[PDB]
Amino acid sequence: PKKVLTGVVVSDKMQKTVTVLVERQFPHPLYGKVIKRSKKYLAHDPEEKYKLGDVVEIIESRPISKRKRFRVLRLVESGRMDLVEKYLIRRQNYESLSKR
Amino acid sequence: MLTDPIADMLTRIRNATRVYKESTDVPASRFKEEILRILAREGFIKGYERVDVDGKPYLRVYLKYGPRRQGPDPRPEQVIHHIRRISKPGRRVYVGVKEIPRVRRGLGIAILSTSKGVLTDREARKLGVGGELICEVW
Amino acid sequence: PTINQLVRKGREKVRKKSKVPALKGAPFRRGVCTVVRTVTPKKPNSALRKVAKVRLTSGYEVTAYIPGEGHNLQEHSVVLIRGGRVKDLPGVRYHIVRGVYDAAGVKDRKKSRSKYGTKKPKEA
Amino acid sequence: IAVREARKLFIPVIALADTDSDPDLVDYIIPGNDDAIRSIQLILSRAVDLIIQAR
Amino acid sequence: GRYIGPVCRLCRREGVKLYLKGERCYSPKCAMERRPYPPGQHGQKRARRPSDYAVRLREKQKLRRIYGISERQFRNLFEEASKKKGVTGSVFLGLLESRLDNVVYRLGFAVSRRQARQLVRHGHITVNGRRVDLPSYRVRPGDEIAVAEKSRNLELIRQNLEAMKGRKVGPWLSLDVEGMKGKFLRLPDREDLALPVNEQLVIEFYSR
Amino acid sequence: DFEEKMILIRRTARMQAGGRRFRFGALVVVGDRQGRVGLGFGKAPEVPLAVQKAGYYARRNMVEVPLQNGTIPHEIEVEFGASKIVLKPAAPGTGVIAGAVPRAILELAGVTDILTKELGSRNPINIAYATMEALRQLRTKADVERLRKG
RNA sequence: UAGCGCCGGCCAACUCCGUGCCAGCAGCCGCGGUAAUACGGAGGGCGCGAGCGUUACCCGGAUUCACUGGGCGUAAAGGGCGUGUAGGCGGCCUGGGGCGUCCCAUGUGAAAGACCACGGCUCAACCGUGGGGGAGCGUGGGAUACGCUCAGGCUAGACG
RNA sequence: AUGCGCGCUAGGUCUCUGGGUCUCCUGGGGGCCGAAGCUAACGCGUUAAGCGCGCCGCCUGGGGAGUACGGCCGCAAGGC
Ligand SMILES: [Zn+2]
Repeated sequence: PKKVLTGVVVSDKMQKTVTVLVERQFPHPLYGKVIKRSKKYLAHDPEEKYKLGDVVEIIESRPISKRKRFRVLRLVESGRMDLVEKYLIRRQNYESLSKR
Repeated sequence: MLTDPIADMLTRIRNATRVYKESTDVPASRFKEEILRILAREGFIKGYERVDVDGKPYLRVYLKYGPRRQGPDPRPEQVIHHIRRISKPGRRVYVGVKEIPRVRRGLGIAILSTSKGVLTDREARKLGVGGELICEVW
Repeated sequence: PTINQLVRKGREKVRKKSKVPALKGAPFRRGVCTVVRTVTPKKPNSALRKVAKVRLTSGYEVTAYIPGEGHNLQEHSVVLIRGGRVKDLPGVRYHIVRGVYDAAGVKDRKKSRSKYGTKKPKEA
Repeated sequence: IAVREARKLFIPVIALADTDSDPDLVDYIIPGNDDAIRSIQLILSRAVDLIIQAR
Repeated sequence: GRYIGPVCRLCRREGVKLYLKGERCYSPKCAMERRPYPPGQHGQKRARRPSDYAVRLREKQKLRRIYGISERQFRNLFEEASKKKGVTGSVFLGLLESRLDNVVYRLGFAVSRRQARQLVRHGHITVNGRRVDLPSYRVRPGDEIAVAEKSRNLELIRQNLEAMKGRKVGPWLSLDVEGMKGKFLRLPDREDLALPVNEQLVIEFYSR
Repeated sequence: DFEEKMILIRRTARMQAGGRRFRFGALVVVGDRQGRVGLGFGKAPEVPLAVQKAGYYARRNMVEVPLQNGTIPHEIEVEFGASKIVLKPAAPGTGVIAGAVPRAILELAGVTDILTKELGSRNPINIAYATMEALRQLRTKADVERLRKG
């Protein structure tokens, strides 16, 4: 079977492309505590019918570009903006982490 | 704030036991009462009942001790010597059927929250299921 | 520390440091003796310990020790260095294998011949 | 001190303990007054009479 | 090879009547009947209390010298027994008694374990009608340990087997004296052997 | 009637008006290899008197040990000060795996097979006391049932 | 053919000579300035044995990076103090989902190595033939106690 | 020389500040003795250094050394 992931759209600033943040939980190898991680996947959409703060579902596909290997299957839930601003604030905190 | 109710209940039981009280009160909960019934069945506590305290649901626990000892320090031997909490918030402990611990060569009990209700180690082994490891008592 | 702290930072593994850096991870090095000088022990001990100064096949040049009763170590002797450190002498970290290259086994040993390399004495 | 010594040698302790006493160190306890000579006399007299009768 | 040299010195050092030298250690010459103190210049002085390590080492050495095998072989046998199932001591004692030389000694073909070793090495002994010439050979229950047809007329075996007439062999062994052949029945028990060794000390020694 | 065993002789000194005055202390274990153990610590100006006092103390202070198959019913770990001991049951044919002090104490108990580990501080006196406490804190199936079920 | 190390405590093995802080030994503690079981040689003894020692490296002992299994008043260790972002964690009662979690079947987890059993080299090393075990990850199904999520309520936390 | 928050575990005594039906009960704050308990000990003990939970910050022998190099912040001395 082909791998299927679920995440929230966090970007639409590209032509026929969206950025999906896939969320994963797993127990730590050593300390046993359940650890939560995330990864960003560039997904292909020809219809531009997906927007920011949309919970979508992706599938493994043949390569489209250098970083694109996934297509969008189905919209699950819409308007989940909270995750989007969470990601944006986490990303925006970086400017305050510089040295110079 | 209060982060762990079950750990709180264990600590309350331990503290009341160490001072040889006849009774202790803990805020009421289904999970707590299940743990209490499991403890009572194995004969670790005299009994429990649901009481009402100032318009709030409470569970009153009756503690059990041994006979008054001879010589200096005549305080009775405890029935609950040691009660730890295994799976804590921030580190959950899960065990399979093959990984259910044996406590004090079966002189103690390990209480599991299995898919088929809250069971002891013995019942969990017999039924052949695992779950969150709550506490060990001996 | 908390489990979260251990996840975020973890525990660091302790690193051992070699006490014989001149060997460069070898049991023995062949060197050439330069200076044969006697020196004194640290404090409670008082003697005239014989010490060589050797330049090895490595880039290093370290003080050695000469074990036994008598030696024939010259200012140009080619000798094999060894591990082991002398507690008394402050700076030596190496011994010399007696009877390998230029050095010879200390004469008329009869008890411990594996050390201080000497042939089995012929009895008649 | 006497109570402690009696504990050490497994000798049962009988006491006319009062408010400021420790009940645990006493096996057979008479909760009453240890002052007010009247009470002491009453308890000791009764006990001694029982001892004499029980010979 | 094995230990070659004086014998009853070991009798003295261990301080127990070790039956190593055949018959002389039966007659009043075992060096236990006379001068029973350990050998050496200080053999007859007041000995200090032995250490735990001393006691365990002495026990192990005594047990090993009873059978007279290499320390390496002893270690290997101990490891094999430990890795097996059951009681370590019992299994170890059973395995030590399965040696061909020891079995030959037990049957009475020889007067000593060393003589039995020599007889085995020289090919005088046969197992299941096949020549075996290895002291360390392990036998199994239901094996025929007999003398070769060539060696049957030897004076040594003759006197050995005539002197065994009306003499009771170990319960786990059955001997057909007239047929010059024997049988291995079962692994010997702890109680069967009258060894002056407490194997617990051996286990404790090898534990460290 | 009872076996005696020696742990340590230690010589302590107290200063005086320009001089050193010595005293001897002995740790002694007394048992019968049937389940009774006694440990005594005696201080006396001389070694014989120290040994005698330690023997006396051990004879007075005795503990019953609930053996079965020459081993301990259940595992235990006890901390006495900065020293921790661990005791575990063992299968027959294991031997007493212990340090000098725990081995000596458990030998006179009749214990044949046990696994032990010395943790924290390794003061012989404290280790001995911890071992004694651990032996004092052992329960059988019968005792547990009598406590719980009644 | 019988050798090699060791005999102060760890750690099993003790006397006589030469020696006089010299020659020297040493892994640690340390031993040696005329009565050395510590140096050198003998006799004796202990351990291993066609091997015995030495050096280099790794693990253990080290619970001395501690998840199993540590600590921070005075031993090394509470930030000079607040507010607060990300993150971590989280009251009581019901219901839906089954992501974590648990269970069953199944695919994989090559061979060789590890384990058990039986066999072939006269034994063993070595090898052969069978049988299991196996962390993990797919795939189908089952459970809902505890985490998660969602929906509806409660006032014991918090706020007004 | 004791991070914060919450819960449980005998009391006695002196104070500051409220409320009530005012010899007393009931809250909050600051001291001194001391149950159980804890600690290597001194000692702590309902204002825990006790029994627990969550999060954070630090420790891994003594010197060399809060030094050198590199970086950041200051007019500088200097600070991290
Ligand atoms: Zn003999």
